[PDB]
Amino acid sequence: MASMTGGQQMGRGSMSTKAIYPGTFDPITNGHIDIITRAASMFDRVILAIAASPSKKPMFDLEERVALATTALQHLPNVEVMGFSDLMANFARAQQANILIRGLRAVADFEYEMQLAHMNRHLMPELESVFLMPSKEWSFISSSLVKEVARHAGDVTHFLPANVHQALMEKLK
Amino acid sequence: MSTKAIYPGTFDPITNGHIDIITRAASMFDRVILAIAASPSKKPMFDLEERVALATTALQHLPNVEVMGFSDLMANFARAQQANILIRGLRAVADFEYEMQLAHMNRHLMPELESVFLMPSKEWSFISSSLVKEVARHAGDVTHFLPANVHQALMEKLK
Repeated sequence: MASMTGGQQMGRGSMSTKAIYPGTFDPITNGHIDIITRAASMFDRVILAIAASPSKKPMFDLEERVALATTALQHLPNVEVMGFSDLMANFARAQQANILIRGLRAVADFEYEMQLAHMNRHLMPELESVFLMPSKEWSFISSSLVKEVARHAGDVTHFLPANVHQALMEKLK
Repeated sequence: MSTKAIYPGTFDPITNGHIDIITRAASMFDRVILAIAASPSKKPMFDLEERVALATTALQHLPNVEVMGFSDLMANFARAQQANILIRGLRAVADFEYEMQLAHMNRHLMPELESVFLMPSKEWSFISSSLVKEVARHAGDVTHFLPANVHQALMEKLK
């Protein structure tokens, strides 16, 4: 019925889904891999969007971050990895995505998450934020914590894919 | 291939906030069931039949949404309905805690079910069934927070 209407997103059944999952991923952990695996099971396509210029200087440069994640996720066919240097809402719009994936780890973050989601609604009304809890196995890990344990020689093999674990050891002398 | 999601709740009664969540969900999943708890441990104002009837009407305009009562383990229902997604609205910080606990248990009981969370639109961010009833019980205006069919039914229940 294209001669009459192109179609709206709401009230008319299911629509193609394309999600972005933004972060610094410095470096990508098993917790990140789980979140995107879950997301990619339920949406048509997923972009892991890696932040080029985080406020805090990252251990891995953008090129490195994008390379490690590309490797770690290459077994997911509906996933692509990209760097971006923009508001997450701008990137979503440029990428014609309609879903924004957020990992929801802690209570401390809930308010902040809701508030970002309100801002993103304001910026891009057609973008829906979707919140996944991390698996219990990855509930206490973060890029930051893994780096700091690794720095002081703790075992973090259980928390990273092999490519990332190797790149991390190289960074730490 | 197909996605089919359950949005469970007590829906006593369904509000504009619940309606917003399920509209958003039905745009992203092929099918959505509104799963209404038959026997909530605290007796509801509306019985199950009333809850289902109000919700059916409220959501009639959404083609890929079905409203159902259930009285079993959510994992058993999801399995019975061949659902692979569970939707929850996430309004309060207090809910997040409890919901994260149930989600973990649900992962133990049914690994193949993914739990997904939506935040309420800003408009609906402070409403709940419980609040709206409390306000309406003392004649406060709650026309803004309910669909007509539900509003009338609530007025009838209070008179």
